[PDB]
Amino acid sequence: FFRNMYDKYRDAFLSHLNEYSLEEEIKEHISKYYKLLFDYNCLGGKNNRGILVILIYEYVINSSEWEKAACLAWCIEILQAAFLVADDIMDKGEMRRNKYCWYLLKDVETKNAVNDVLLLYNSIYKLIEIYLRNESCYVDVIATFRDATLKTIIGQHLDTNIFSDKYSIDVNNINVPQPVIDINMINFGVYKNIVIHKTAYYSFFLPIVCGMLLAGIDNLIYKKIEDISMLMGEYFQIHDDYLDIFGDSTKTGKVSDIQNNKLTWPLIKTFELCSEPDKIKIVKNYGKNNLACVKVIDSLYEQYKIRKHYESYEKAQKAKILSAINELHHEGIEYVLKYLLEILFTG
Amino acid sequence: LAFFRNMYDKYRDAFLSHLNEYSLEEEIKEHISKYYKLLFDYNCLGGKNNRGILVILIYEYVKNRDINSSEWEKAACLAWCIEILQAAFLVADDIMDKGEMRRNKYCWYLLKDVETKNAVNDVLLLYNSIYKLIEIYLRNESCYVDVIATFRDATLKTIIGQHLDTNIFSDKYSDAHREIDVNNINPEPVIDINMINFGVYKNIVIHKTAYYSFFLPIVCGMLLAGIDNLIYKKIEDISMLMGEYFQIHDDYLDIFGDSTKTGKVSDIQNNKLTWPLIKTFELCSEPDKIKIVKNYGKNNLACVKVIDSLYEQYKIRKHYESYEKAQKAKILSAINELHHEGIEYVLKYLLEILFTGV
Ligand SMILES: CCCCCCCCOc1cccc(COc2ccc(S(=O)(=O)N3CCOCC3)cc2C(=O)O)c1
Ligand SMILES: CCCCCCCCOc1cccc(COc2ccc(S(=O)(=O)N3CCOCC3)cc2C(=O)O)c1
Repeated sequence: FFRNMYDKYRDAFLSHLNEYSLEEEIKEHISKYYKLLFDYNCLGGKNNRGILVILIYEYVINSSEWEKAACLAWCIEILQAAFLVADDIMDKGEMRRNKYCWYLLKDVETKNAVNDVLLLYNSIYKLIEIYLRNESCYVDVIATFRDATLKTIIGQHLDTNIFSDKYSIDVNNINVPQPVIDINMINFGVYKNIVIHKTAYYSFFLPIVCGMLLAGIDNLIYKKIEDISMLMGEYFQIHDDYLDIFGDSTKTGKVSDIQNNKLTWPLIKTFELCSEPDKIKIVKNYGKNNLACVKVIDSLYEQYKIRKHYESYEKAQKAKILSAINELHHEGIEYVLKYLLEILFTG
Repeated sequence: LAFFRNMYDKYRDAFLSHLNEYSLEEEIKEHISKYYKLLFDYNCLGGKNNRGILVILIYEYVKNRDINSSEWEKAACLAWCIEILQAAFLVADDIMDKGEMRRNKYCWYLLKDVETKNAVNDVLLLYNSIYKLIEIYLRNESCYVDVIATFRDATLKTIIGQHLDTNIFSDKYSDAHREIDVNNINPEPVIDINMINFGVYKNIVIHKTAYYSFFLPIVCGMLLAGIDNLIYKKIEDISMLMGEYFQIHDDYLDIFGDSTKTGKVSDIQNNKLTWPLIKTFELCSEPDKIKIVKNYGKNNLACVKVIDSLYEQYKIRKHYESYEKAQKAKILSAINELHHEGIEYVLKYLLEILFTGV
């Protein structure tokens, strides 16, 4: 029920900037721009990560305590915003949450979007200071945001570069630019490395740890939660990979993995199932901004019944996660994680 | 400078060691370490290192005292942390400003093995590495929290300064009555004569430069040395003056500087509010203001030449020499009123070596 406190946190941060030694008119331009940056990119999502903080906190309460908990929830949503803006610059996105990517806007462009990624990212730490500077968990909380972010950056790095010629640097080459798949990297082990780092830590481990830290939980439970977070991050990204091909942009709110030369679960599954001749077709057709090329890939995914293989992967993983959840021996958190698991795809 | 510079590898390796702890396949670990070693080396080294040196000197001279090797380790860590921050800012600035050369070599984002997509991700990595390093070295110090807060707050001011530098002439600031159009993705850029004044310039330049280049390094050194104290406000005022003095000289170099000497090649074609522009605008004739308006902020070399010829025509170079003398004196005047021999000594030496380093 933390949707109502958004304005407070936004305004707290905008107030900080408003204290700057700047002319009044300039300050007006600043608040106008940054009010839009926050609203445009922090709102519209399922808010799964934010809600997770609130639920964990509650199940591990006066209105002053909620203020801290909800601050941390919105801090994770602001992190999510920073990530999506950056991710859309990097992957040249078109749409995100059913509207134009921030960086594509003529009043914004790549140059502002880059600066804005940093602003959103830093605003998180200023908010945590404002609301949590006097909590004993303060240092641990900022360290958790920091470390999860580091993992995400490394995951994003691998996702971006896994098929590049440097993973198969020339500091004198600024002239000769071509995306190709590298068959050696088309396997589940590599994929899990990538997805766990890119997704699991900030989407699951972080929000859960925030709730627990603030609740006053060193304790061996933190390790168990790290392990469950990994299973969930993988479950989550594979489902994201599945929708990229077999979903409607109307539901996902975003437009392209194939033409973007991404290592995805459907590519890895197809690759392990298909004939040698189709391995050659994939190589020849993947990662090409060309209609005929992506259609070839689409057809292979249908040919090799990827829908069916996802349907049964989902079953096995959901059972493996439920089994890891039961071994936590904490009634409250177990409930939250089972609930999260149900609500994952819809919010 | 020698000691500080010899400590580089230690701090880089400590951060790389942290990434090497990640649960990744050995082969991936080796690609990671190779890429990131280069990111740090390429972008962290070859600067003047004024900001890092400033941490080291302030740390030492805040108070004549015995300082052991373990204490130095922590001061050199903070010194390299500000050099890493400078590395992050310059990779980002070169993306945003369409840089071509930085420190006499290709901008990181231009490398075909890197590109904008990696550079953006690399800005965030460099930036986050600072805090990991401060944790590795200072997490047990009482000033730990204050030190990360100072990095954070300086960075926030720098982002706002960069925002203004990039947008001061933009449609959204000029046409302040109209909201940002979130449905327009298909980019008409001109100066806004209303913004062409020293008042706006100082706002921009103090936020974009002064806080991270002077205030931050000094405050780091003093925090670490063990020092609410009302002196901070006086060092903040000195920093603002030093930041203005440093940025105006930078504006000078952008257009009158020798690229082989400065190591970089765009303010005019980027439509920036610069000191040379403000100075010409307040001295030139009416017809020349209309010429500035028509030619400024365009990529066409012939358009830039028009602006450059005006700066030659109005002897802007020489006006700079005059500003330099007056400002250096105003800064020395504020320094001598600080009443702290040790810090005054570092700042005076700083003032002397600003533009050449060392
Ligand atoms: C050069 C590349 C380096 C990049 C620099 C580091 C920053 C990139 O870090 C990365 C990495 C990968 C993806 C992303 C984002 O992709 C996502 C989109 C939607 C969702 S969602 O389902 O929650 N969805 C969206 C609305 O939220 C509610 C429902 C979740 C993610 C995710 O990140 O999990 C962000
Ligand atoms: C990481 C977060 C990204 C978002 C924050 C703003 C985006 C970056 O935009 C920003 C912002 C601030 C500064 C900058 C860079 O401007 C500078 C270039 C060189 C020098 S230098 O001659 O000393 N340099 C240092 C080493 O000596 C070699 C010469 C000084 C500055 C300065 O302006 O101080 C670019």
